[PDB]
Amino acid sequence: FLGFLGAAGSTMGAASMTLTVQARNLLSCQQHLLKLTVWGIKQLQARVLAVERYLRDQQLLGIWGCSGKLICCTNVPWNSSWSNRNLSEIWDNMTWLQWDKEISNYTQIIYGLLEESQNQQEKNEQDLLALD
Amino acid sequence: FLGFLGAAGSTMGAASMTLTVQARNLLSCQQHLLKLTVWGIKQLQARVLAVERYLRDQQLLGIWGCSGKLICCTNVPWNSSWSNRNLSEIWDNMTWLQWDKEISNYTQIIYGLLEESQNQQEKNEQDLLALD
Amino acid sequence: FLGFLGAAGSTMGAASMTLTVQARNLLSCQQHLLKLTVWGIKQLQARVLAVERYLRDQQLLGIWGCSGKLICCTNVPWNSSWSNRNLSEIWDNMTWLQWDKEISNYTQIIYGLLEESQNQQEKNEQDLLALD
Amino acid sequence: EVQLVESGPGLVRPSETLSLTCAVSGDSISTNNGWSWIRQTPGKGLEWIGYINGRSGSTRYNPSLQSRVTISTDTSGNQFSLKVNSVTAADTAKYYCAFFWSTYYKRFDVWGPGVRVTVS
Amino acid sequence: AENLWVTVYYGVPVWKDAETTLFCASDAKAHNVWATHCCVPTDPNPQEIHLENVTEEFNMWKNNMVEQMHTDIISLWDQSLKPCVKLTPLCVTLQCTNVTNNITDDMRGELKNCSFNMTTELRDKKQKVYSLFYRLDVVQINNKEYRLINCNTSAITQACPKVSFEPIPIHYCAPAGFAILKCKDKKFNGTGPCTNVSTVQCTHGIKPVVSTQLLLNGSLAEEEVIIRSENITNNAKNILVQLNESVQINCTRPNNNTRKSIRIGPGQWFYATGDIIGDIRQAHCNVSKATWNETLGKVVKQLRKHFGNNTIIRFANSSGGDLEVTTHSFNCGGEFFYCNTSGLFNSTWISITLPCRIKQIINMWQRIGQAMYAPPIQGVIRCVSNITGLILTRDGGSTNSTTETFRPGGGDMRDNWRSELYKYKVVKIEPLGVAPTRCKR
Ligand SMILES: *[C@@H]1O[C@H](CO)[C@@H](O[C@@H]2O[C@H](CO)[C@@H](O[C@@H]3O[C@H](CO[C@H]4O[C@H](CO)[C@@H](O)[C@H](O)[C@@H]4O)[C@@H](O)[C@H](O[C@H]4O[C@H](CO)[C@@H](O)[C@H](O)[C@@H]4O[C@H]4O[C@H](CO)[C@@H](O)[C@H](O)[C@@H]4O)[C@@H]3O)[C@H](O)[C@H]2NC(C)=O)[C@H](O)[C@H]1NC(C)=O
Ligand SMILES: *[C@@H]1O[C@H](CO[C@@H]2O[C@@H](C)[C@@H](O)[C@@H](O)[C@@H]2O)[C@@H](O[C@@H]2O[C@H](CO)[C@@H](O)[C@H](O)[C@H]2NC(C)=O)[C@H](O)[C@H]1NC(C)=O
Ligand SMILES: *[C@@H]1O[C@H](CO[C@@H]2O[C@@H](C)[C@@H](O)[C@@H](O)[C@@H]2O)[C@@H](O[C@@H]2O[C@H](CO)[C@@H](O)[C@H](O)[C@H]2NC(C)=O)[C@H](O)[C@H]1NC(C)=O
Ligand SMILES: *[C@@H]1O[C@H](CO[C@@H]2O[C@@H](C)[C@@H](O)[C@@H](O)[C@@H]2O)[C@@H](O[C@@H]2O[C@H](CO)[C@@H](O)[C@H](O)[C@H]2NC(C)=O)[C@H](O)[C@H]1NC(C)=O
Ligand SMILES: *[C@@H]1O[C@H](CO)[C@@H](O[C@@H]2O[C@H](CO)[C@@H](O)[C@H](O)[C@H]2NC(C)=O)[C@H](O)[C@H]1NC(C)=O
Ligand SMILES: *[C@@H]1O[C@H](CO)[C@@H](O[C@@H]2O[C@H](CO)[C@@H](O)[C@H](O)[C@H]2NC(C)=O)[C@H](O)[C@H]1NC(C)=O
Ligand SMILES: *[C@@H]1O[C@H](CO)[C@@H](O[C@@H]2O[C@H](CO)[C@@H](O)[C@H](O)[C@H]2NC(C)=O)[C@H](O)[C@H]1NC(C)=O
Ligand SMILES: *[C@@H]1O[C@H](CO)[C@@H](O[C@@H]2O[C@H](CO)[C@@H](O)[C@H](O)[C@H]2NC(C)=O)[C@H](O)[C@H]1NC(C)=O
Ligand SMILES: *[C@@H]1O[C@H](CO)[C@@H](O[C@@H]2O[C@H](CO)[C@@H](O)[C@H](O)[C@H]2NC(C)=O)[C@H](O)[C@H]1NC(C)=O
Ligand SMILES: *[C@@H]1O[C@H](CO)[C@@H](O[C@@H]2O[C@H](CO)[C@@H](O)[C@H](O)[C@H]2NC(C)=O)[C@H](O)[C@H]1NC(C)=O
Ligand SMILES: *[C@@H]1O[C@H](CO)[C@@H](O[C@@H]2O[C@H](CO)[C@@H](O)[C@H](O)[C@H]2NC(C)=O)[C@H](O)[C@H]1NC(C)=O
Ligand SMILES: *[C@@H]1O[C@H](CO)[C@@H](O[C@@H]2O[C@H](CO)[C@@H](O)[C@H](O)[C@H]2NC(C)=O)[C@H](O)[C@H]1NC(C)=O
Ligand SMILES: *[C@@H]1O[C@H](CO)[C@@H](O[C@@H]2O[C@H](CO)[C@@H](O)[C@H](O)[C@H]2NC(C)=O)[C@H](O)[C@H]1NC(C)=O
Ligand SMILES: *[C@@H]1O[C@H](CO)[C@@H](O[C@@H]2O[C@H](CO)[C@@H](O)[C@H](O)[C@H]2NC(C)=O)[C@H](O)[C@H]1NC(C)=O
Ligand SMILES: *[C@@H]1O[C@H](CO)[C@@H](O)[C@H](O)[C@H]1NC(C)=O
Ligand SMILES: *[C@@H]1O[C@H](CO)[C@@H](O)[C@H](O)[C@H]1NC(C)=O
Ligand SMILES: *[C@@H]1O[C@H](CO)[C@@H](O)[C@H](O)[C@H]1NC(C)=O
Ligand SMILES: *[C@@H]1O[C@H](CO)[C@@H](O)[C@H](O)[C@H]1NC(C)=O
Ligand SMILES: *[C@@H]1O[C@H](CO)[C@@H](O)[C@H](O)[C@H]1NC(C)=O
Ligand SMILES: *[C@@H]1O[C@H](CO)[C@@H](O)[C@H](O)[C@H]1NC(C)=O
Ligand SMILES: *[C@@H]1O[C@H](CO)[C@@H](O)[C@H](O)[C@H]1NC(C)=O
Ligand SMILES: *[C@@H]1O[C@H](CO)[C@@H](O)[C@H](O)[C@H]1NC(C)=O
Ligand SMILES: *[C@@H]1O[C@H](CO)[C@@H](O)[C@H](O)[C@H]1NC(C)=O
Ligand SMILES: *[C@@H]1O[C@H](CO)[C@@H](O)[C@H](O)[C@H]1NC(C)=O
Ligand SMILES: *[C@@H]1O[C@H](CO)[C@@H](O)[C@H](O)[C@H]1NC(C)=O
Ligand SMILES: *[C@@H]1O[C@H](CO)[C@@H](O)[C@H](O)[C@H]1NC(C)=O
Repeated sequence: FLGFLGAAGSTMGAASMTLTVQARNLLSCQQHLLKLTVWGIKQLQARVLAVERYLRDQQLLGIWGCSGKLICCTNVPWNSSWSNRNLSEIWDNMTWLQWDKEISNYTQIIYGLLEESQNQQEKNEQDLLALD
Repeated sequence: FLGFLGAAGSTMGAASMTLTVQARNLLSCQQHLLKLTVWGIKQLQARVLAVERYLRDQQLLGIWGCSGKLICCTNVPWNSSWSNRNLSEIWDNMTWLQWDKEISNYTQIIYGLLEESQNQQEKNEQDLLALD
Repeated sequence: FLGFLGAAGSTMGAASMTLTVQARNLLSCQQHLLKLTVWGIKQLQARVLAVERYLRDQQLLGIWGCSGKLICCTNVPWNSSWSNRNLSEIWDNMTWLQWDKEISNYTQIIYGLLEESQNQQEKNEQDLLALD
Repeated sequence: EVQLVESGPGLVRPSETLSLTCAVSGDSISTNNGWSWIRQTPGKGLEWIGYINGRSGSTRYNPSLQSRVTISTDTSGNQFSLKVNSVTAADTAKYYCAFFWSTYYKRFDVWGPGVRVTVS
Repeated sequence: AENLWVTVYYGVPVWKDAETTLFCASDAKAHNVWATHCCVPTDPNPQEIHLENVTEEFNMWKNNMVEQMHTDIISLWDQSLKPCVKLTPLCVTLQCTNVTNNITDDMRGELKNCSFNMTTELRDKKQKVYSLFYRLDVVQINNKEYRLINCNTSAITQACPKVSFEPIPIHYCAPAGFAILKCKDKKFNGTGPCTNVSTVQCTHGIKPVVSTQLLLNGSLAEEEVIIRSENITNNAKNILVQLNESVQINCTRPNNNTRKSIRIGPGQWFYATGDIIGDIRQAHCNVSKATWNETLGKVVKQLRKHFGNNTIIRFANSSGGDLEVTTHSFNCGGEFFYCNTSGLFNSTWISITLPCRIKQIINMWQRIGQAMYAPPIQGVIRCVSNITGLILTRDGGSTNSTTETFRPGGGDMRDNWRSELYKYKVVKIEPLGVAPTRCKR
């Protein structure tokens, strides 16, 4: 908790340097909870949900071939229709909150393409003469 | 949910192309649950179990050296006694349900060997002149 | 459960050969639990905690760049002030329990350095002429 | 079952290029990988020249021939060919068209009769 | 000499039979108990998947989905009554008369006018009140002194006059890691393999309707009358008959009632049955004769199929026992009717008015120890329902092929769910597996 959100106003490029700050903070009595068994449930539900959300994101990175990475490259080309901007307009002079608002509607298109790309890559690994 | 089980009647080879379809579907009120605290537990138990089953499979892939992969190679030889068939009898003209019935009794033998193989591989990585 | 703690009296070097024995054992009615809804909670709390502890360790290995490994190298130099001993005094003639007592106070210093090292490594991967 | 049929000049003069065409019957070049050329050099034996992926146009060549060899595919004709930049007497060999299938599940060859080419 | 190396696959389409807990889901659109315990909506367009080339074995008699409905239904009944007024103070000696004003002879002796001494909201004060009772719930002490029928056996509580128990179609859905498989094949026996199957997220909507002898408001077969049983040969087993044509049944309660509210304690009200307005008549059900005496003919041809080609089939009346066993227990409008079905099973193969009784203190089949008092309904009621199937019991098995006798049977609450959960099975998905390939690290 030394920047949980310190990069929020930074540009997209600059904010790429705090990815471990946000990730490490996303998976952070005695008798009362059992004597009054309403609160034991209220507390467990909050804990179970934090775990399920964490795992769903990890499963996607696994499927897309980005497991274990905070920054990962793929082979899906960027469609100009998703955002008609060049790199100097995206990485500089723009925040991640603004970018998310701009892309939002295309999130599922992009995710579907990332999954298709990884499956094609695996198919090419079961053919010993691949990519030649 | 576009094929949760669509490949069930396909051959083992053909079914290898839907591994992301099955994996992505294996880790998918308000007041009622706290007013009637029987159901809060019934629901949490179902959710906790889904998480524990997921994690046990991930731990095994980790131990065997197959983390992050849907298709993974190992160095354990296949024993002819486990199934005396050639590749043209296994990958074609056979389903995964049939294969599982055929192998079942040998599941633990195979898993034990996969763990031994990875440990031997690690030992060879702490000797800078390894495999020469 | 064939050595859950068999290596406890072994030297640090010898004990490095049982890492899969300890790891595989760290993430191991009917009506009673719902009829008496004190025990349903007592049991779920124990299960949720085992999962949360497992995941926190996995997240750290991820952040440090050691995901999927039982033995992992880093680029952080050892400070002689953390333990002024040579390798022949550490790997031989010393147990892991003794070593942990010796290092304890420096645990957080070391962990902080491991995170900084991985971030520097990632920065160098977004510059195509890196390390030359 | 794939059949491989080859033709081209059996005589090339020194400093002239060499050109051989392999016709493919029974399957589509554009669908499979592993279309390749191998030659049998007298006094040496069999040597790999290179291969092409009919699905992409990507190729790989034996380093000793990277400065001279071109492999390409005619997707209309369903034939592929080998071209070699200027050749010498040292290139006299029996040249062959072959198809190599090598995957996790199957291994097989289709190997045609070849063309004898003399450089002189 | 194959020289292959155990490769590992994850996400393999392999499944095994399993028992888990299913969750309920609804249409959203639906003070009804099942509108509250079935909050999660289903998808409006369920993702059903046909499985090509899959053969799977089913067994409706060993299906644990049935057992879960039994537990869920009785569990909800025992939660809905939790906050409501106990009627313990009414278990007092009653003074009763015969209610002889404006009575049809068929109702003579059916109602009693009972007065009694009960408390008011104050500890030191009493009131004299009276109400009407049905004779089924009033028992003579040692000719005017009467006791409530269950005072020497069980506690009594008042059904909450707010909560509806009208059936709502509900759907059962699998938890993550599980799937439900369905048979779409034809004329399924209820057991054995089916070769036309699909994977679903949830079951179709099932209404938790509970009745005896006749099965109401279910799925109406499809192509023909189908007769199913665990054994058929064993006369200790039931036979479930599912019809492909419904039979309409019209039930009514002709007496125009009113209600009175009696204070039973501070903040606690008791709802008593008041005077009947107009003539007193007997409750009854109407079955069209023109449909019933044909529906059975269809059943008989199919029933003969399992016993012989030239044998006589006889439909006899029910046997002895409690009203819950010997009569058609019918829950409608909020009141409990016990109807006489002898008029439907009185023939040999080779408008029908059924009288009904009404009971208010219900010792539900589910258990012994507590009973529910059902408050009366104001005005009059009418019910319209579909007979979709019958539960028959074979009362023979004797050494005489000449003829066989069938009687109305059943009575188990599960007989009303088994016929809908009939097409479904629960399986667990197991994603790891290994196989040899010609590839090593
Ligand atoms: C097999 O399937 C069939 C078909 O679904 C099913 O039959 C249906 O049963 C339900 C329940 O018994 C019937 O629904 C009732 O219908 C009456 C008819 O009223 C009509 O006329 C009034 C006049 O103003 C209209 O307003 C009304 O819309 C109708 O046109 C309704 O009156 C019932 O509603 C009352 O009772 C409900 C119980 O919870 C209350 O929630 C509701 O608010 C109403 O109560 C109010 O008025 C009362 C009047 O005295 C008052 O006392 C209450 O305090 C409150 O103010 C209800 O809608 C439905 O019509 C049946 N369908 C047919 C064709 O008959 C079978 O039962 C089923 N078989 C089974 C399960 O065995
Ligand atoms: C870039 O994407 C367009 C299609 O995007 C459209 O808008 C999206 C929000 C979503 O609604 C999509 O479904 C839309 O189609 C691609 O153009 C499509 O290409 C296919 C190819 O056959 C064609 O059938 C579609 O009609 C095209 N759509 C339109 C509107 O013409 C385009 O090719 C993509 N470019 C790249 C480089 O991927
Ligand atoms: C293939 O496996 C056999 C042993 O498998 C047997 O059957 C299994 C179901 C299980 O019961 C095993 O425990 C059985 O042993 C290997 O043969 C064994 O080799 C060891 C080597 O010393 C020998 O001591 C055993 O007696 C042998 N077993 C028998 C029955 O003779 C065989 O070597 C394995 N082959 C490969 C390539 O791994
Ligand atoms: C090894 O570590 C020392 C510092 O460790 C000290 O003791 C620890 C328990 C903890 O209290 C630390 O905060 C302490 O500082 C390093 O020496 C420091 O180097 C910085 C560099 O500018 C200097 O400002 C500090 O004053 C130094 N500390 C002292 C006590 O002089 C030393 O450089 C480290 N060596 C290596 C190789 O990393
Ligand atoms: C908030 O905005 C200001 C400017 O709008 C940012 O300041 C700039 O920081 C860059 C960093 O190198 C400097 O080169 C610019 O000259 C600064 N601008 C001005 C006007 O001084 C500031 O950094 C922003 N805050 C965050 C968190 O990004
Ligand atoms: C992303 O979705 C939003 C809505 O969720 C789109 O904004 C709407 O666009 C329609 C188009 O006729 C307008 O009528 C709405 O008023 C807009 N809503 C708002 C809040 O402005 C938005 O255009 C979509 N973006 C893209 C790129 O398709
Ligand atoms: C179900 O079985 C049939 C045959 O028993 C499969 O059909 C075969 O599909 C392959 C695919 O290339 C064809 O080459 C064969 O000629 C087909 N056979 C026939 C008789 O047409 C069908 O695909 C199977 N279904 C699944 C899901 O695998
Ligand atoms: C795998 O285990 C099954 C049992 O779980 C084995 O089948 C049994 O084998 C014994 C051997 O005498 C028979 O008596 C049983 O009747 C068999 N059971 C069934 C259901 O057929 C099966 O043979 C084992 N497979 C292997 C390869 O060992
Ligand atoms: C417990 O301590 C004894 C000695 O203190 C260990 O025995 C030694 O084991 C090494 C292994 O190669 C031998 O080379 C030594 O000669 C042994 N010493 C003696 C005196 O025999 C013993 O292994 C220790 N136990 C554990 C679990 O490490
Ligand atoms: C690690 O921490 C322990 C305490 O948690 C340190 O031991 C204490 O050191 C102080 C120093 O004045 C003594 O007064 C205490 O009595 C010591 N405690 C014990 C239990 O002995 C220990 O020295 C620290 N180690 C390092 C390397 O700093
Ligand atoms: C049930 O008994 C009560 C009396 O215990 C009857 O109520 C009385 O009816 C007469 C008729 O004129 C009235 O004058 C009295 O004032 C009524 N008494 C009370 C206390 O209301 C009641 O009518 C009887 N009900 C039936 C159906 O016979
Ligand atoms: C499995 O059963 C389904 C029944 O729902 C069959 O689907 C029908 O097939 C006929 C064929 O002409 C169509 O006309 C119907 O419209 C289909 N029904 C539906 C609901 O779409 C299906 O063909 C059967 N499959 C097998 C293998 O017999
Ligand atoms: C129905 O249940 C009866 C009773 O168990 C079965 O008939 C008996 O089967 C046993 C099997 O060993 C025989 O020994 C008995 O002699 C049989 N009884 C008679 C009267 O023959 C009967 O087979 C079952 N039928 C079905 C269709 O399940
Ligand atoms: C259902 O109704 C029938 C007739 O409507 C009742 O049958 C009568 O039972 C008595 C008992 O001995 C006989 O003496 C009568 O002759 C029977 N009538 C007929 C027409 O057979 C039957 O008891 C009623 N069932 C119940 C449960 O009340
Ligand atoms: C009272 O009810 C009983 C019920 O059997 C009946 O026999 C008796 O004749 C009734 N008394 C009067 C006055 O009708
Ligand atoms: C109420 O109590 C009085 C006390 O004497 C008794 O006479 C009267 O009959 C009781 N009333 C009833 C209906 O039992
Ligand atoms: C209650 O009394 C009635 C009177 O006939 C009797 O039949 C019944 O068995 C009794 N119940 C118990 C539990 O004793
Ligand atoms: C009774 O059967 C008819 C036949 O079509 C059907 O339309 C009606 O909805 C059914 N009623 C019930 C309650 O299912
Ligand atoms: C019901 O099944 C009988 C069986 O012969 C058939 O004749 C009749 O037409 C079927 N009814 C319907 C509605 O299909
Ligand atoms: C249907 O069930 C009966 C009762 O056990 C059985 O004898 C018969 O063989 C079954 N039919 C099929 C097709 O399984
Ligand atoms: C049953 O039919 C009789 C015939 O007269 C009729 O009077 C009665 O009202 C009908 N009952 C119902 C419930 O329709
Ligand atoms: C039930 O009532 C409806 C009301 O219109 C009537 O049409 C139908 O024929 C009645 N059914 C019977 C069995 O009398
Ligand atoms: C019984 O009658 C049916 C009518 O078609 C016939 O097909 C069947 O063979 C007959 N069975 C015997 C045993 O005669
Ligand atoms: C059975 O049918 C006969 C036919 O006349 C009739 O007399 C008898 O009363 C009927 N039985 C019942 C219980 O309705
Ligand atoms: C009425 O039932 C008898 C029973 O044997 C049957 O013979 C008669 O044909 C039935 N009536 C009609 C209209 O089918
Ligand atoms: C019961 O009788 C009252 C008397 O006026 C009438 O208003 C009411 O509508 C009747 N209720 C019925 C027949 O449901």
